[PDB]
Amino acid sequence: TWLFLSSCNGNETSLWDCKNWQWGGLTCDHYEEAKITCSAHREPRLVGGDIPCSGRVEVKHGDTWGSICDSDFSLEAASVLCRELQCGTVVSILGGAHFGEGNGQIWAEEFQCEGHESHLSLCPVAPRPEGTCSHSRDVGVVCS
Amino acid sequence: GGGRCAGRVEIYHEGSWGTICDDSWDLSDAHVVCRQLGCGEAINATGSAHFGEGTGPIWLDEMKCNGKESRIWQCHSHGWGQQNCRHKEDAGVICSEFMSLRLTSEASREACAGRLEVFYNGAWGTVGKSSMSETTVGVVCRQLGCADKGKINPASLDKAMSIPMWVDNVQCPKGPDTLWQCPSSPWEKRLASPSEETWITCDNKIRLQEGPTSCSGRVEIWHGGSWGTVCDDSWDLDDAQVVCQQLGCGPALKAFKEAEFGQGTGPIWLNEVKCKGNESSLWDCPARRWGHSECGHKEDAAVNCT
Amino acid sequence: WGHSECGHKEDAAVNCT
Ligand SMILES: *[C@@H]1O[C@H](CO)[C@@H](O)[C@H](O)[C@H]1NC(C)=O
Ligand SMILES: *[C@@H]1O[C@H](CO)[C@@H](O)[C@H](O)[C@H]1NC(C)=O
Ligand SMILES: *[C@@H]1O[C@H](CO)[C@@H](O)[C@H](O)[C@H]1NC(C)=O
Repeated sequence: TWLFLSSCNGNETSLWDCKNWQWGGLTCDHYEEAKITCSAHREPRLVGGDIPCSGRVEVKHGDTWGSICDSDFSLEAASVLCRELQCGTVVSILGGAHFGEGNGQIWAEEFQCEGHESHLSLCPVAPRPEGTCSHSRDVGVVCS
Repeated sequence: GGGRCAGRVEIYHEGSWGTICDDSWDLSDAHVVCRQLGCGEAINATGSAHFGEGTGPIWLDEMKCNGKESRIWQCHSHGWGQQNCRHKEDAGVICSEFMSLRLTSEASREACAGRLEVFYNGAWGTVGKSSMSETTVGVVCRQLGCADKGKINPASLDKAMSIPMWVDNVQCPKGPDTLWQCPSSPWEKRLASPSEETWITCDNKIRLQEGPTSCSGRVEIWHGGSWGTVCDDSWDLDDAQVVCQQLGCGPALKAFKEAEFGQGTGPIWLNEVKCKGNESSLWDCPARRWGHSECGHKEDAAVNCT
Repeated sequence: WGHSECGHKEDAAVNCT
């Protein structure tokens, strides 16, 4: 069973407010499976730095904030982060909880960015090779 | 891998070929691969793209086979397409029936004369002289890219070291390109006597044709599985001196040109030969690329040695 | 400088006297 939307203007509050949606009943072709990445898929922020463009990186993935491990965050990913946060260019990456330890969950996923991506949500992610990261190695970024 | 039982590992999935990462690639994973192909036991698990870089997806990574799985995709893995590797990390295998042949010589830089040894089950061993024909030696020389024919030399009685032998009674028909298709005795690890070791010499890659003596004639060289000639462009007395030396003829007396002894045949393998006259082999002289000649057989080079 | 194909899995280490 498939839902077809003929078109909404985009200012609607709900998908149900989009007009003329079709629920089931038409013989879908071979171009199935549309998939969205929203801006809240992964949201960076900098916490605990002296300036907003400096701090520990925390990313909300889903509804949970998590730290990124210093092993899992490249220069290209920091460039993407600094652009997305509109913080300019990456000035430095700092390991060893230089800005203090995070709290709670640390994401065990590596960002394989090319460095031109507008958002980390578009960056490929790889599973962490076997290893417990601790908050003593949470990565920090300073942008320009 | 030069045979059905060695090489880079490729998997067919969803209609496309893809590779496996060498991360955690161990002998148990290779053993699962080797068993799935019916290739027996794994002898060596090669990483680091030993067989060259692949193309396409890397399908599997962090392989953790228990070694009892009948198929590589039954092993525990991170799952299809979940990988952090690149094709520089493609895994490969070598199993125990991967067989290779060589001639080993202690006394000559001559790659085509020596004791006949085969690699099997992880080790080199001698071939038994029993029932070996000159046809079989010809097969060996072709398979090694040495020549069409060769001779079995008598073994040197002066060697006291016993070598492992793998096979004897090797009989090839006319036709086969590799010794493996030739019926023989079963694999048996025995100590060879020095007299049973097969030493062969393939004939020389160089011959003189149609000259009045065995040390005069048109220069022919064996390459690519055929005889071919040498162009007389730059052909000089130092080239003829080199030619004379590989045949064990004495000093070059004359370098002849313009196919004085008749035109040769097949490819003109070498053009613009520029030896210094002190090379061990005509193959060691600077020349144009092998088999690229603008010359005709009218320009076939000839020599007259002492 | 800074152009590498490696991952951190390939980080070099040493042990000297
Ligand atoms: C794997 O292959 C290389 C190829 O030269 C060989 O030398 C080596 O011994 C092999 N590994 C083992 C454990 O024998
Ligand atoms: C060199 O060639 C001549 C005639 O071309 C031949 O008679 C002679 O035997 C060769 N030289 C020697 C010293 O034998
Ligand atoms: C080399 O490293 C080992 C552990 O990898 C360590 O125990 C050892 O002390 C180092 N070598 C020496 C000679 O001390």
